[PDB]
Amino acid sequence: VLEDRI
Amino acid sequence: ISQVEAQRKILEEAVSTALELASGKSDGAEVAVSKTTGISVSTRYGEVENVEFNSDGALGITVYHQNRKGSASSTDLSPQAIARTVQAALDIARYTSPDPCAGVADKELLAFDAPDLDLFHPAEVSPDEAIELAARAEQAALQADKRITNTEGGSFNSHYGVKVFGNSHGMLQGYCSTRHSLSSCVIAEENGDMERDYAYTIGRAMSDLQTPEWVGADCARRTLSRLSPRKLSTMKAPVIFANEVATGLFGHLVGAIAGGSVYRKSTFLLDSLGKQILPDWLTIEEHPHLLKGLASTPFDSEGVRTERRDIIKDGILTQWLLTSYSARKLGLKSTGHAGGIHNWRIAGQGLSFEQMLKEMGTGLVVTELMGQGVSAITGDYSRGAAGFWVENGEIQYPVSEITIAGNLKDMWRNIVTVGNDIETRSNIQCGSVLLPEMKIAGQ
Amino acid sequence: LNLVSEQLLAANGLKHQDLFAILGQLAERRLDYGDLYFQSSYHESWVLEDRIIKDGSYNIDQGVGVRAISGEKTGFAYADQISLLALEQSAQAARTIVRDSGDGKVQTLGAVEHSPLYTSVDPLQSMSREEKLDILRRVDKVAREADKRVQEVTASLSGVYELILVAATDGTLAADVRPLVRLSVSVLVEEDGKRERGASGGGGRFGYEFFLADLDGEVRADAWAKEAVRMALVNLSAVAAPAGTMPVVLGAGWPGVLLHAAVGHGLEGDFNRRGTSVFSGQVGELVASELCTVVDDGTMVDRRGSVAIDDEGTPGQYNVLIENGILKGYMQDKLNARLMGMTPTGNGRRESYAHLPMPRMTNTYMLPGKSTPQEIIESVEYGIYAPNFGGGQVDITSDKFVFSTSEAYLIENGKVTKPVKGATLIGSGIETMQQISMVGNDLKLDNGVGVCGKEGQSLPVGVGQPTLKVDNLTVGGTA
Ligand code: NA
Ligand code: NA
Ligand SMILES: [Zn+2]
Repeated sequence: VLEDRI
Repeated sequence: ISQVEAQRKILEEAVSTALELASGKSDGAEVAVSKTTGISVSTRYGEVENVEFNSDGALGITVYHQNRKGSASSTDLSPQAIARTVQAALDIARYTSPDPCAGVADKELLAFDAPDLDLFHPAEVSPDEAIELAARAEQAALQADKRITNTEGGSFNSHYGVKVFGNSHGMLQGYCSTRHSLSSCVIAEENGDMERDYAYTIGRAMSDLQTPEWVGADCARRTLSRLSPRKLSTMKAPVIFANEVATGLFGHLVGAIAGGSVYRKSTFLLDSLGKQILPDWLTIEEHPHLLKGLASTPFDSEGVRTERRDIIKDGILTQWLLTSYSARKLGLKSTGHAGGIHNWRIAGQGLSFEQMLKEMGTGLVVTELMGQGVSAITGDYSRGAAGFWVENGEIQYPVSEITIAGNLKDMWRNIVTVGNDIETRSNIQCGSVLLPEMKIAGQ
Repeated sequence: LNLVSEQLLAANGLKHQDLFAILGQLAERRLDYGDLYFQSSYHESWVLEDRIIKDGSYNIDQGVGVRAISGEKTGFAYADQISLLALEQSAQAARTIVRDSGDGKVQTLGAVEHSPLYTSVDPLQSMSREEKLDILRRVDKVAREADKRVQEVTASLSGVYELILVAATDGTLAADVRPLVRLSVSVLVEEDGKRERGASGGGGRFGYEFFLADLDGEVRADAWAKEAVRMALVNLSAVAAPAGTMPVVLGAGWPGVLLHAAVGHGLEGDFNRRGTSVFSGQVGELVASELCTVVDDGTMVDRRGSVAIDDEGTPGQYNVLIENGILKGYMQDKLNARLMGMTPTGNGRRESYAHLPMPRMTNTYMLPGKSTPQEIIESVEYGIYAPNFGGGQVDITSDKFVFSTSEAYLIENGKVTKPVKGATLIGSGIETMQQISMVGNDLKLDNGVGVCGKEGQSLPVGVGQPTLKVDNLTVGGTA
């Protein structure tokens, strides 16, 4: 998984 | 077993030292420690790639004085480090504000004599033995079909853990556990299009795992099934959540009925306690004391006893999921949910997956979802999807680069059926789920 | 280097010559490379909620991580303490990756200078406790005063002070002192029994004084408190988003996370070395519209995503990845650079001493173009304007990405009209980059909020872009 967030 | 028993003694002593240091300067205190040890290996084209030796430790404390709270943690468990950690938490609590819902869990709810749930099944697996299991799984996948042109490897993990919890009511309890897993992931190609998929096995004992050859066969089957997908046109259609993503569909319930969300009025189910939110034939059973269970626990993260409960009974929401703090905000008592849920079970209504395709006739099966896209406060739902288009009750082709959208309230209330094809490797266990309609965005 | 060496080595009974001995133990085997990575860190947090200072924490960690590398292969072990015995035990486990004997010929350890990108002053000690808590109190007051429909406010302050030192068989000897602070604000609004939420915040590599400095004529913390309320009220008013394929105008700043996903991960050297990225083998080809130049820039003073050195001791660089649509190259760590016959780029990053480094982003952004933001909006007959985003996800093999809006509007007849509810956008990475037909003259980066997850390792990053137009993108609304 490649997840990006604030 | 000797290494773990030595660790357990050290951990029990660290908890007792921390509580005694806090006791003269606070009204209450809670202490948690853990140690996890093991190996993680990977292969590429059947040859060793990475060998990683894992050894992690941790102590955390929370103290309370005049209803003011403070917390600190350290990975160093020396007596001097423990002393500094306790002092740091006490110093913080001089400056935080009084909050009467904060505090040690109620004495009457604590697991002073906690049950043995049989979570610890150690294995002595050498690095070379681990590598051979990963290599066998990866090789079985790579040899299945000539369209498999690349790899993301085999992987094997084996770990053991020890956890101890204590508080100022006199609770001091600990337990050991193990987890072993084996997986592979490969890449297939057709006419310039690459697709990737994976398979795995997981359990508390090595003798509970599927064979490496089963894992590679399942990996290859899944990967080849993804080739040459279509992007659907924008439409409304029925949707089956395959078992592997149906578990997550019920998973969104956890945040929506969490006490923390309820007292803050930040959930779309705020006014749904005692109401029918699911079909009248659907019950969600929680079983925290299953022997060897993947998410079994003898007490929660506040030391509170865990109980057999029907969270949903015949479609009706029977309770919130509460911790000590959220229970106090609501005028209630903790339900033993600090740190999450503890094995959910949803029975099938009699149909196989194949029978579910025939009942639906024409529609979408989703097998993989991407993104966040779920609003805690409104229930609005919009997620990226991959799966298969179904017509005449048969799979026609894979699909991808589409979204599915709706609202969780409507989606849960109007479930048509749940299958007997139960996913058994997860916390929440259920079969595939048929919904009557969602908005599919695409071309 | 001298300051960090005294804290991590001398204070734990270690000297330069101990480093020689442990590197020698690794070099008994047939290796391309080995390294020792030392770290200490201190983290604090304070939280305001229900108008009171509810919570605070203080967290400490320290340790050593040891790698042995031969070609594709890495052996790795680590310990939550810094001592000679911890180094010996870790080196002796890691080196078992290969049984064959090596020649023992390591390169002499020798440090060189790098440009300073951020202060070495400890942010946890540089402001008083009551001054820190006054920042949160002010945020609470300003948010509640902004609109009578504000019912709840959660405001948090977080700070980290981190020391690192790395020593390697190729002669590298380097150190960094890393501050990082963050202010976060969340508000709940209510009207006639309907509720919604909004958020703001940011920070960077400096002390807490940044939050009381000027932003366009007001105190920064006040501006951000007002922005969370504005966001919450837009959401409260928002209607169902449309479903299907249409033009999408993306705002400047954090909406750059879509570039980070659609191309950034696709240009990390591990995926391209293995051949699993859609960009593998495409250097010199057109992978994006000719209006697009994309950079990864580790050199930006004071920024959350910057790296004075990366975790292998390579100084941060300005790397042009795509120039006028043409692919120029990949982001590297030392392992993947060697295997590809390329050089380190300043992109070798690890979450901590207890994790392996790999190729990772720093601050990733698109350079400005010639269009005004007004001209971009005026060009759309029907579509969506998305000035703010939440998070999302990418699959680099199949080349699919998915991101969710946090503030969005219809565009009708070249004008921004109705606010619309959160929708997830989906597309192909390369196809999307080729569909970028207008690039704005208004580049900005995010406020200091980015978190990137890869192989279970979370890192601070930055993203940016000007306003830009994607001619066709799939919008996951219900209407
Ligand atoms: Na006491
Ligand atoms: Na420079
Ligand atoms: Zn990322």
